Amino acid sequence: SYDRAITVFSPDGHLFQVEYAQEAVKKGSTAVGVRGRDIVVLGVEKKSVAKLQDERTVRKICALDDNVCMAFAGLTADARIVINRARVECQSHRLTVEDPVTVEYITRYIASLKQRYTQSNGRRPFGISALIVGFDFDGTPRLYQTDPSGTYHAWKANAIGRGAKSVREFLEKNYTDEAIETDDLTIKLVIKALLEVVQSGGKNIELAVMRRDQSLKILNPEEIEKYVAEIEKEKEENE
Amino acid sequence: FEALGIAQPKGVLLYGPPGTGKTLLARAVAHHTDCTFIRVSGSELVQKFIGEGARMVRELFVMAREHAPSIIFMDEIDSIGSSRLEGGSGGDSEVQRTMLELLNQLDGFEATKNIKVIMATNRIDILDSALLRPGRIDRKIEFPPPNEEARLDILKIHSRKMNLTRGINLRKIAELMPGASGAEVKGVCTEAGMYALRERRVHVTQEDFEMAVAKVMQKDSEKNMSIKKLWK
Amino acid sequence: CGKTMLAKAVAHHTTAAFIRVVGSEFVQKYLGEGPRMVRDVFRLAKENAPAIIFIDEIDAIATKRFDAQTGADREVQRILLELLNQMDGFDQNVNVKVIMATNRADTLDPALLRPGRLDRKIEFPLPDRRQKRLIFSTIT
Amino acid sequence: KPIRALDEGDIALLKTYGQSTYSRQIKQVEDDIQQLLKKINELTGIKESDTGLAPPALWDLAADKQTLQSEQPLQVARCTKIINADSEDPKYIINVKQFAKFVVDLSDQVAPTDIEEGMRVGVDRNKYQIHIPLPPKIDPTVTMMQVEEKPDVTYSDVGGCKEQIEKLREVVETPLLHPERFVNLGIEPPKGVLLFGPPGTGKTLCARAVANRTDACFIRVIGSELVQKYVGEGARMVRELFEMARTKKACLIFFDEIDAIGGDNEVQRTMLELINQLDGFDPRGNIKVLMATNRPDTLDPALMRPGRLDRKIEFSLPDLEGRTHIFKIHARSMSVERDIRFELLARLCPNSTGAEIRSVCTEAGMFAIRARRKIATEKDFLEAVNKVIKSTPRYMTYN
Amino acid sequence: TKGPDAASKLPLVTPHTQCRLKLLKLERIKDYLLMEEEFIRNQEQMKPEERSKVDDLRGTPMSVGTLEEIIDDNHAIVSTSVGSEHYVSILSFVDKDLLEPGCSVLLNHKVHAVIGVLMDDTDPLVTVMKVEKAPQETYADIGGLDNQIQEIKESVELPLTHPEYYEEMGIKPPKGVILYGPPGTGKTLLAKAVANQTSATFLRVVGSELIQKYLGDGPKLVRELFRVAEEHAPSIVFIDEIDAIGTKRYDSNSGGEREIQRTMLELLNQLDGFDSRGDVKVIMATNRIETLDPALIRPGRIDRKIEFPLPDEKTKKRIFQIHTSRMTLADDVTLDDLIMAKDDLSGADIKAICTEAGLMALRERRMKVTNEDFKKSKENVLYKGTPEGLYL
Amino acid sequence: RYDSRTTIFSPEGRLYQVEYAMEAIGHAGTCLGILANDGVLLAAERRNIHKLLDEVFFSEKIYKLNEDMACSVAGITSDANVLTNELRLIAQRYLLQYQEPIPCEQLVTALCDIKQAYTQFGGKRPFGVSLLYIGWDKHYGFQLYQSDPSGNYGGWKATCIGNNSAAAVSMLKQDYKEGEMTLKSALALAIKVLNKTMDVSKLSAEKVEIATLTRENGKTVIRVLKQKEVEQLIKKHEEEEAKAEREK
Amino acid sequence: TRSEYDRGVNTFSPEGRLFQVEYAIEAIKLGSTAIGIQTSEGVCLAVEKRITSPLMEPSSIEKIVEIDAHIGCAMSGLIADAKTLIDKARVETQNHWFTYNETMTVESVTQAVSNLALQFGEEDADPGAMSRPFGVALLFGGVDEKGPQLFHMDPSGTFVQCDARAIGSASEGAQSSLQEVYHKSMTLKEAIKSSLIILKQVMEEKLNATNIELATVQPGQNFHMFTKEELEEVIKDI
Ligand SMILES: Nc1ncnc2c1ncn2[C@@H]1O[C@H](COP(=O)(O)OP(=O)(O)OP(=O)(O)O)[C@@H](O)[C@H]1O
Ligand SMILES: Nc1ncnc2c1ncn2[C@@H]1O[C@H](COP(=O)(O)OP(=O)(O)OP(=O)(O)O)[C@@H](O)[C@H]1O
Ligand SMILES: Nc1ncnc2c1ncn2[C@@H]1O[C@H](COP(=O)(O)OP(=O)(O)O)[C@@H](O)[C@H]1O
Ligand SMILES: Nc1ncnc2c1ncn2[C@@H]1O[C@H](COP(=O)(O)OP(=O)(O)O)[C@@H](O)[C@H]1O
Ligand SMILES: [Mg+2]
Ligand SMILES: [Mg+2]
Ligand SMILES: [Mg+2]
Repeated sequence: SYDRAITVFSPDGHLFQVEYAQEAVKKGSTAVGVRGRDIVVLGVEKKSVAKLQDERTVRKICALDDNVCMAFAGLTADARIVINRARVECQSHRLTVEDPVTVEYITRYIASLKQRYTQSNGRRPFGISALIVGFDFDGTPRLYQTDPSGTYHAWKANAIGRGAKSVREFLEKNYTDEAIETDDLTIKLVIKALLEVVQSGGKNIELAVMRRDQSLKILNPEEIEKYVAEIEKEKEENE
Repeated sequence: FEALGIAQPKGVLLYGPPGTGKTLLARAVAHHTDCTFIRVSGSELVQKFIGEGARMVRELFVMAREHAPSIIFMDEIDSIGSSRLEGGSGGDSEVQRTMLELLNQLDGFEATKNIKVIMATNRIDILDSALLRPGRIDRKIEFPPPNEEARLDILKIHSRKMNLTRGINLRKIAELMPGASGAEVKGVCTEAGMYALRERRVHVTQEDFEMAVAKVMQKDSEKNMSIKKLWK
Repeated sequence: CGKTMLAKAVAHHTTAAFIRVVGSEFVQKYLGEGPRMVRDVFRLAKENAPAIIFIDEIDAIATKRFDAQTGADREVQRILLELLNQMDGFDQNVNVKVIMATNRADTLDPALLRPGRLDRKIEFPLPDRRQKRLIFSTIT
Repeated sequence: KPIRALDEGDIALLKTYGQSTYSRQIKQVEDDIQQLLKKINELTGIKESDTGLAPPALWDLAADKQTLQSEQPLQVARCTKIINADSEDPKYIINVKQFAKFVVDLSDQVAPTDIEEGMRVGVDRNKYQIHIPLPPKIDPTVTMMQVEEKPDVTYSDVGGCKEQIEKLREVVETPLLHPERFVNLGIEPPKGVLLFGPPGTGKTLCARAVANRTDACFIRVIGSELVQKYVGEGARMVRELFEMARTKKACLIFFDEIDAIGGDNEVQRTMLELINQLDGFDPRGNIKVLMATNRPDTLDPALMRPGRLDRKIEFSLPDLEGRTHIFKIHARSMSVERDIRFELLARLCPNSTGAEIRSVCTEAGMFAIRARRKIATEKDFLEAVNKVIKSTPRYMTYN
Repeated sequence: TKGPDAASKLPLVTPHTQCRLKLLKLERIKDYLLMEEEFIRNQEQMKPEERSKVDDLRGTPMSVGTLEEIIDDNHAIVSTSVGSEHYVSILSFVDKDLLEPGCSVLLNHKVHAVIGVLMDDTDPLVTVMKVEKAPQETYADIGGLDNQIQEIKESVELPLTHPEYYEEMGIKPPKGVILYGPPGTGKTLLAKAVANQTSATFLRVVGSELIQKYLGDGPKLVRELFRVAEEHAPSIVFIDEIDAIGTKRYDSNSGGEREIQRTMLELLNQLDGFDSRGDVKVIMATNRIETLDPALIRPGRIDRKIEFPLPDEKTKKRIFQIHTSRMTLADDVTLDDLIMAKDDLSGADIKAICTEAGLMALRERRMKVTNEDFKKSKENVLYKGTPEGLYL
Repeated sequence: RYDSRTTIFSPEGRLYQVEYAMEAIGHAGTCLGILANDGVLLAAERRNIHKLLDEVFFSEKIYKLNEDMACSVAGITSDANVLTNELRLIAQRYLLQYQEPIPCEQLVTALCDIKQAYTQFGGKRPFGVSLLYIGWDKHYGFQLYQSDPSGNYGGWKATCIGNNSAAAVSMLKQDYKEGEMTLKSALALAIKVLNKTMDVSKLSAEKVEIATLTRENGKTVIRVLKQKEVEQLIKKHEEEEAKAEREK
Repeated sequence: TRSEYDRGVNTFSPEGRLFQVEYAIEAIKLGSTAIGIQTSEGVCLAVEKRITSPLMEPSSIEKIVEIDAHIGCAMSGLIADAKTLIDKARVETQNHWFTYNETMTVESVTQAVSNLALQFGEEDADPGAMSRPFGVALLFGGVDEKGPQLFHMDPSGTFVQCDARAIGSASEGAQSSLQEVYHKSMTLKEAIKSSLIILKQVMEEKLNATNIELATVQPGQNFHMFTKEELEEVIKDI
């Protein structure tokens, strides 16, 4: 029919292969990114390793450059490929223009790459969705979401993967101007958004934070328990 | 069950590879129960006359209810209840009607009481989801091929009536049957007995069991080595 | 290679009640009549003296079970399942030996090819050397 | 860890141990409740049926005894081939329902003239001779044959099928209203049209609208009726309805769901009888037939042959203007605001049939009821069209 | 017509916690039952020509037939149950105004003249198809499905109760409603809840029950069922497993398939027969909605289509609260790890999980279900996707 | 249906050709590797030794890639050879470019990128081969990685792929004491796993293929267990099992 | 049986219709309404945002983009396909400014953009290009030597001079309204009022600041996209 062909329009004008690739992201794992006044955070749901998998190489949050980071959801191999291409392009852009790559440019490159991978037969679309975060060299908080279709959008705080709709509604009901006044408030917001779907807390949660140009350090497993303890303390404080 | 606050489980499915003990377990539970056991082994509810299968299901359940707490054994349930096929034309529809009547009897508007039911099949994966659904079938029991200890137990059960010779090591025979169903173990016992019979003796030796294992478990392998070496 | 002839010879040299059926005969036009015929033939063998059931061309109905997607395939698999449950089902049979001959054993359902249903799968290979001499002598 | 079967001691302890002191009393009382309810249902019973005995003012008991003794009971049968009676072979094949078929003579009461093939013959029980023909006397106010004289729907009510309504206007009005024009153009008036289109398009409604405009009575016949129990004498059904239409003034015959009839022994009798009532009946009559089904091909090939049903009107799913007109028509009968953007709703439901539109309006009414509001709002219509129609993908890649 | 003969509906005892108040309420109900039985028995004890001659005229036995036509006031066309039909007379004492095509006339054994009419004929099948004891399940026993319950109450309850809104808005009441979804979602439970709370006659039907062996028995059974529903108005007809007969219409070759198609065309015709303003509604449930005929679900026949999705997280926890509301759980049981696990748990699956956890507790000689018991139970009852590693 | 060329997406989002490449590994010979405190090993099953195989070979399942690299193969033989040749090529290319032995992560990612490219585009069947890379580096000492036909990979300390791999890995995780296994304990565990996962009451040394990587005195040595060595190991295990059963 | 001619763009129907191109045409009806009007004082472009979530940053949704200071654009269709079309339009405008050192007319802009389009059925796609028709409709407006000029581009590559054209999910209704509400000497202010009136009449949601992006081009000023305050001023009158 009209489904098994990437470059064939359906009678109702749908490229159903592109939509199927988009839906393949929903089978991934939840990843929410929030941008604040001075911080941008990347909260993802970490799959619990059974007994032997090395968490060091199950990387879900990866840094394209010193000024940009991103979290994906939907296909690990396609994600790895697009990550390598994104860092190669970041280095090439810094070679061509000598200034660090803005979040908009790298997001546009990723979107264009995925698009050019979904415009011809014999090229399966990249079945991942990316949440580009980082600061431009002028110091502005920008967050971007790239779709498997090859399009990108600017979000203040978006979620991808499975259960992304629920986290989206949570952020709609809880994203306020004062909620990003301090870094700890943004951390509380993103942790609450994650616990909306991954209710166990503690483990199964990975956070990466970006202040103004510090070469982000992913929150190591020594204060994530501390941060969730503060979250629980506040949770019993208001109730 | 009442004080626990739970609802009584109703049906169990006995699935597994053929010759593992499903029908044997049903026979045993029929032997050792005070309930009025019922054998409604599959394809007996498939009648030529239209709508007779559903009527037979209704009469079967009304009779099971009329008697004491009863047990219904649907052997080879794969036959009538497999999967509802889309549309008609060449698709089966009357057997689907009988199956749907059985489903509604099992867990429908009426909520039958004390009508515990047992079903068996070799292909659970092809059974319909509306039949495998819990509340209609709880505790889907799997009958895996016996391990070495269980194979030894089956050998000792089926060799109880034989005249074994002093020095028989049934443990070695059990170790000689990797991944062998219980039916194949019984067949091994029978073939060892026949090897004894052919020489017009009454006792059975270890060599007899060894050749019986070789004969019963004999199977066709991949003769072409080239095909077999496709995979590393 | 002598299968049906051996069945004929068995029927000759038997004191049993011999019931001869062919596999395709079981498959009926009306729904549920094939399994009914299987039930009746096995019940006739049971209620009679020690009896023998010979089902020539068993693989006409006893092919390996698969995910049947139409009514006819479902009915044929129902016939096979009724055969299985009649041979080694809940109510065991006494003094009812069943002989079935086929050309393609490998296509038979594994549930049919297990001890307790088919205790012996006897191969009838093409005659070799001595067997060819014996056949030539007994035919000439 | 092997499971251990619950020992009798464990069974005894688990039963009592932690339990309500009242639990025994509760269980006993509940069981007694069930037993008492069963006892009440046992001791009420025997509700008197009181069969249909009229008051004794109407019982002429002697007369009923005499009619029991005298009046013979006649089984009802369906007649068949006349076997060339012509006073030399006064015999007919009659099929006595499920009992059997027979070949029987007449009765002194009946005459050959009123007995032919196909009507209900009352045969006796000894010799099975036909003793009284029983015409079905159908005239069915208990079922279909709408027989509506002037349908309430009008020319304004039908919306969107402007091309369709114009083609219908031509065929069933220009001969009907201006016969002289067809006469002086040297052409037989259009014998009929087959109104084919997807179901729910409204072809029936458009036909009833022109019927109301023609002031000619609208007759709607279903097919499933004479597929189901009222089969057989359907030939006499159409015979009597065509006859009363001849007695009636200018008419408009309309067959909907006729696909069931067209798609066959008694059914074949029905269409050869309508062949006799269309070809045999002069094509100049004012009983114009309006054929209508979704299937354009399932109709029997001998039906649309020239000298019979002559054209075909192809109804199609309403367009944007059609959809908004249907929306306004259906919302007129509803308590809604005066600023509902019906063009918006028509846009939001592309490729939507008229039945889908009426269902959308009904769902909007239900949504308004849900919030306990006497007036339906535009948001209710939006939610209704979101529910009925469509039974992120279109918002994130398209824009 | 006689009004709705609803179910028995014994009053519900609210505590259910095995306390004194439960004892008080149950003893009160028992007291009222005892004073009812006393009255019925004592009034049975206390206090004790033309009819006999008309019985003589009727004779013995008297056959039962269905009236189909009435030629004159003294002749009609009755049909015996066998299928044969006769031109018979009507005797004077038969009350004429009750004669209506489709009734149950009483026929003399010899010369089958109409000697009476039977107001209640309902055959054993349609009689058992009528609910007498309301199911104990209630809307309180349904977790989640707030939208589904709301829609069903708008469909089969709001017209039954104060309906002035429906004609105030000018829209018709929804004639018939169909429930669909994956097996075990609550389709039958939601019908039990409706029957428990209804005030109208509830007619449970298996769908496959309507099909009958003898020719013409299927459509006759459907016709009798809906005739009872109308005559029992207001009434609700719950045809569970409609896909038993609701499959795609296809050209029939065998006689049995022709009879099946005849039965469904009769059901569709009689669904069309009554007006939506009538107080008889139909409720149908199925798992294979896609395999239904796209004419039974026409907007002019069954407008509503209530979807039953697999319960979400909050609905899952509501169902768990409902089914563990009678357990003696410990303080350690979180019940949140189970509803966490992204699975396809349904209401039936949750109930089975609770039952299996109880059985694990029994297996440990304890009556207080713990978190470990629930943990093992969830794995035990869940049977049988994407390879692990592809989708992160 | 959506079971055409690999560059297709099921409506639910599944890559069915990739899924079939996944499930195809269950037909391959069973191979496993375990990470010990001071060594790593690869244990593989010789599924096809009928009577007359020359055994002119160093290892069929285990393939050495670099002076610090070794891996075991499980899949189609042709794709196996192609992937091993590409592994050697990329390892030596990294050595030439950087004058340093290639890290395990980098080489595994290179091969997995190649494999993904074979399922990302081109209308080419994905490599139906799953790998178990063994190696050492200064970055993370001893590492074990399990590849995947889909182009994924993972760092493991104990992993079995092939037939009966699910049961083998389940019991292995049930019987793995992380951080406290030497080479001898790892070898005994591997022998026990191969015993429980293969269809033989007493597995022979011929059906078993074991290679051990150990870093000692500045250099990493990759050696396959000689026939005498593997026979001694299996006999030590069978007497240990005899002691266990007589004690029970 | 239209299905055999459905698959692929290089297949002719028995009626000679390019069915895949027709489907690309209909794929415009899935884009938000865009309205452009031609006036003597300039051209105005109004669009519908269709904001999915209040959290979304409005500036990311680019219904109206700048090809050059003298020309404006409005879009309806796939975001990706448009993005490529817009990049090609800007690149060709800069190519003209490089080679001829002049401001290229909007007619030539739409000519070049259509040249990039209608290339799906061509063999020059070997290095890499679109094998399917572009599924985005383009609304080009600006001022050139012929005064202000508005052009609408068809996914098949057809362009036409339109005094007032509406594209998107509601092309039919908005076009029908513009048919009777358009007048030749209509001033720019009353043109913008008319455009906002049509958008309000045709929008699914109510009219506010975040539901519409407004652009205008007049001979004096360059391309101007209406800022927030200008949007409030122009929306308080309506
Ligand atoms: N665990 C066991 N112990 C003893 N005997 C066994 C065991 N399992 C199977 N058998 C024997 O194997 C034979 C096969 O019959 P059984 O009822 O066990 O088959 P089944 O598992 O129901 O197979 P099928 O699916 O073909 O019905 C019987 O004679 C039974 O006694
Ligand atoms: N929302 C719910 N809340 C509580 N219990 C529920 C819910 N849904 C289902 N259940 C439980 O599931 C059991 C079976 O559900 P039910 O009989 O309604 O299924 P169904 O959807 O009609 O299934 P089928 O169509 O497969 O026959 C009920 O007895 C009830 O205990
Ligand atoms: N062992 C044998 N001795 C003599 N004749 C044989 C022998 N085997 C086969 N034949 C000849 O071949 C025929 C056997 O055919 P049959 O056994 O029916 O084949 P199938 O194996 O298909 O049943 C007999 O008619 C006989 O003449
Ligand atoms: N053009 C139309 N104008 C108004 N109502 C319509 C139109 N088309 C269909 N309907 C609605 O459809 C319903 C009945 O459709 P119907 O005429 O039975 O469909 P069919 O075309 O199958 O005969 C009526 O309620 C009617 O209001
Ligand atoms: Mg069995
Ligand atoms: Mg033969
Ligand atoms: Mg149900």
